[PDB]
Amino acid sequence: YKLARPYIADCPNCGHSRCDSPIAIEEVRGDAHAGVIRIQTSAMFGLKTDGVDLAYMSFMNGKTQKSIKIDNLHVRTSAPCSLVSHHGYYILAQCPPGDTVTVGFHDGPNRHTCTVAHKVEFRPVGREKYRHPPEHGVELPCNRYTHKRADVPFVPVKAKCIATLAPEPLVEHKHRTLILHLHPDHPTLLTTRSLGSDANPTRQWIERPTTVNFTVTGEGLEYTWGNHPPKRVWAQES
Amino acid sequence: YKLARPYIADCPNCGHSRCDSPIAIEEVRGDAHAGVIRIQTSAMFGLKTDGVDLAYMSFMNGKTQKSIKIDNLHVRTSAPCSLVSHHGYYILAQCPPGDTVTVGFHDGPNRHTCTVAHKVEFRPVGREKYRHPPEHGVELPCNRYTHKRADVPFVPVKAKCIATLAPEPLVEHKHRTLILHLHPDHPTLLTTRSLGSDANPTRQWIERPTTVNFTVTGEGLEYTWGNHPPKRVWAQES
Amino acid sequence: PPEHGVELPCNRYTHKRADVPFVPVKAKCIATLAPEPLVEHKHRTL
Amino acid sequence: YEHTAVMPNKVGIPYKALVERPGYAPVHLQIQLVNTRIIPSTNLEYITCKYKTKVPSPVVKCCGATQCTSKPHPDYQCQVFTGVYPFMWGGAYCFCDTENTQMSEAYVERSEECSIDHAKAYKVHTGTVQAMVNITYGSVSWRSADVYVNGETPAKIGDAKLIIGPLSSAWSPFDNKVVVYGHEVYNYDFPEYGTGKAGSFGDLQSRTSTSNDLYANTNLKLQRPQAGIVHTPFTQAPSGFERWKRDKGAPLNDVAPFGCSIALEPLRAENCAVGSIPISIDIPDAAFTRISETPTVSDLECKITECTYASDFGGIATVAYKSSKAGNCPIHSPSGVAVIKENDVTLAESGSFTFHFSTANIHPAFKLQVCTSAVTCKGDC
Amino acid sequence: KAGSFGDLQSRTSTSNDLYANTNLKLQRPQAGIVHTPFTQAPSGFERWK
Amino acid sequence: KYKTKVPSPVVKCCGATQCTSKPHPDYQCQVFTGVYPFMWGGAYCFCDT
Repeated sequence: YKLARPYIADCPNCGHSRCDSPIAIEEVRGDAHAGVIRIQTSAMFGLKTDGVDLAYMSFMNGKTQKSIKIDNLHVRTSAPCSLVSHHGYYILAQCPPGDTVTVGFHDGPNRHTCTVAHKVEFRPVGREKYRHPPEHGVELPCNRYTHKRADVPFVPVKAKCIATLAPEPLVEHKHRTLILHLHPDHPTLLTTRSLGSDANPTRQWIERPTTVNFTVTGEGLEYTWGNHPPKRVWAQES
Repeated sequence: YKLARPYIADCPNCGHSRCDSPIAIEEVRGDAHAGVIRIQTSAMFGLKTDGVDLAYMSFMNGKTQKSIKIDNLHVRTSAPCSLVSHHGYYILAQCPPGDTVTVGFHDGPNRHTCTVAHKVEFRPVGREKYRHPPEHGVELPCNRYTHKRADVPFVPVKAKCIATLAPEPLVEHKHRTLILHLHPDHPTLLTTRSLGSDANPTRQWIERPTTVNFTVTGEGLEYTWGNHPPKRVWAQES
Repeated sequence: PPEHGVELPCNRYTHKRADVPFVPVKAKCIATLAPEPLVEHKHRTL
Repeated sequence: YEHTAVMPNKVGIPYKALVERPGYAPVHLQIQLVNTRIIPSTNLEYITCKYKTKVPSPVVKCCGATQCTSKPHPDYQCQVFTGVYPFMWGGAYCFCDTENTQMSEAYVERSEECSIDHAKAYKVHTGTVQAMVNITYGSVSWRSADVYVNGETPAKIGDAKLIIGPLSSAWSPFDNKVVVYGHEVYNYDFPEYGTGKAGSFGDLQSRTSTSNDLYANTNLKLQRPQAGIVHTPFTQAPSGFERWKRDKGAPLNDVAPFGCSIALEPLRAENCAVGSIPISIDIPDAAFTRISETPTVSDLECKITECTYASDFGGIATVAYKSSKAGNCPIHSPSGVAVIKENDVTLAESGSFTFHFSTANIHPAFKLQVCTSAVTCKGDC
Repeated sequence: KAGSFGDLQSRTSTSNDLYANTNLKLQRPQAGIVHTPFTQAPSGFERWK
Repeated sequence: KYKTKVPSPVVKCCGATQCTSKPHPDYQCQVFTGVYPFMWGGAYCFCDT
């Protein structure tokens, strides 16, 4: 279950020259196409004085071992960030960048705050960004950590999050010609290739409303626009 | 000395309907060639009944007043900044621009935060900026401040500055040619010129592994990589 | 708007309670000034 | 006996030459110009640094007014500002949000923190150029003598009377007006002392680190607040130094066409590499070889065994000889496309002595001398 | 490869015959802070991306 | 992506430190002597030289 303890650990940046802080983020997992973070702190979350809550933590800042409400302890990147669940050494929170986490105390005497710039990143496994949910397109896999305890580590599990598919994918088929009328809001990768014995291998990154014409010989073509796996038309105007 | 008191000062935007506020930084000094800041704040940081402390402040207003221990009051640029010493009216901290400090308290009658960002422009005497001299790389003479406690102001101190350089300056010798295979971990300013009649006055900032060939007289060449005073090789296979 | 620089037209709202409702109006908003613009006059050329 | 030889300005390569007189053994002569320091006379025009704005506090009359009264400060500026507090914007503000008028006064001084943190405006007039020339005469390599590259003062030193005839080891990469940052010196021009503005270096002036000769033209523009008041707000032009920092030149330390390491606290150019340096060495005759190997040296061949292309001292060569008796006769390089590492050569009858040489060319052709016989060595670098 | 693809090598996601050549270059300690100062070449996988 | 692992640096106060090689993937060490002045960055040793 929870085999964690609240304690101080060294953090190279604190609010004073007093750097005897807890809340020092040992590890972070952010390898997802989500926005959520599993944080491993030296301070124990999911134990207050009374034990298990979803919105209280406990700490020893070398000047007071106590617990507080996540109010006095606010996560931030600058603006507040709200935790969701606690699993001992591990915190699970929503805090959109999820690679820059600053945990800091508005508790009682002295201001200990740790900030972490962990090596983990959110990234696409595709050719175009979908590393964080946009409002564009339709979903693709992400990782969102369990919001109940399931071993001290919160296990990473697959989940569904929004993904980029390029804005306004107006296709227009015509004779021997496939014009793709594009009207992105943001840098979208347009890749095309023929599916027949025709060629057209065209990668291009585009921004702003543009057109991109391709040959068709009556033997299909695929165009993926803004990170998709093959979308295909065949044996005509394709 | 340590005769400073808490008082108000005009802020551009602070809490309440008047910005004749607490925690408002009157003046800032960026008169270093390091990255360190001497701050003059109307509200006093760094003093409780102890004299010079690291973790208490006081402030007053008329509408949003009280004094606290530094905890609910966080200094930020958007991340922590650590004070080192207080000399009454003057605060001394390591903070990255050394001209922009945002102090705010998230307790009391309103939630006031003053930001100071008025000019006193500086950069190191080299060509790379620091927030305080790091361990990594070559030292350079510079100005900074006193950082030991001794209480009046923390006057400039001629003392070392340090510029980070990148990991591998692989020089490759040939006949009258020096290609510099450089492998940045971080943006390095590469300035070169050949030594001798031939010279190659070429400043460029590079990031990520690249090569850059320069002509050489046969009397040597200088390359400074990552802000240095000349790193030079002489007549040989240069 | 800061407090340093020339005041220029803007939309804004009243900033003290009238207890009437806060609704749009136009007020004055500070925008940054710049150093001296050194003009040099010459013949048919400025 | 004065012997004039020419050393390539390659700091670290000693230029071997022979002081040759027939019927006398050649003398080991190595001249290295180790360092050249171009030291110019610096006339300080002003110190310049970040200003500190001083606001004494503006005279504010709630429901009254005050007219400006001038006060003597370097960029004293006032403005009379009406309003202070906009109407309906405050919770214990002045009743008058119109009638209330503040006389907004402010000025600039030098900062208190310009104590060591300052840049320096220098007029630069013509210098002297020193050269640290390490001269070996015989086996006495243990004398090194300052000699001016400039004609100002030839070394009258006992080590050897040295003249370094002026060359590119002397110059001055320092223009008429020079900015010193405090570690990196940049040629940058600015108006002469008592004048400075934004669009050139300096516009706040001093002449010592703090105070003395306080002239400002920081273009202080008083402004009024939108809310609150304890001290009047302002916009300004940056300091001319601060402006200069946003409009930097190129630091001379890192760029300079002669291959000299411009170094700074006084601006000076250390360690040039340009050209080749005439060095006139008055050889001390007590170190002069002059049939001090009584052998006549005969039946020589030089074979260069290996060399690597134009290298520091990548030349490996072998000297065959017959000598009447073993001795040491000095080898040299009257060439500059090869310089010899050794200036001494082991006379023997073995037919092999391995000596090391240096190059800056892909062909090593130097003339090697024993006491009476001369040969040429050649190979491939 | 140093600062190029496969600067970390394995044969599964987790540790398994970890062979690296990440071009770790230790940096000389200087006054301002105490840590373990080094620079290193970029990750080869990331460089490859 | 690699994760850099930094084993805590072997500091010998008032003597020299000799690196002990470890067979970690791109293990590199360097011994640096006269590391810190103390009280201007930290040293945390009586000796400084």
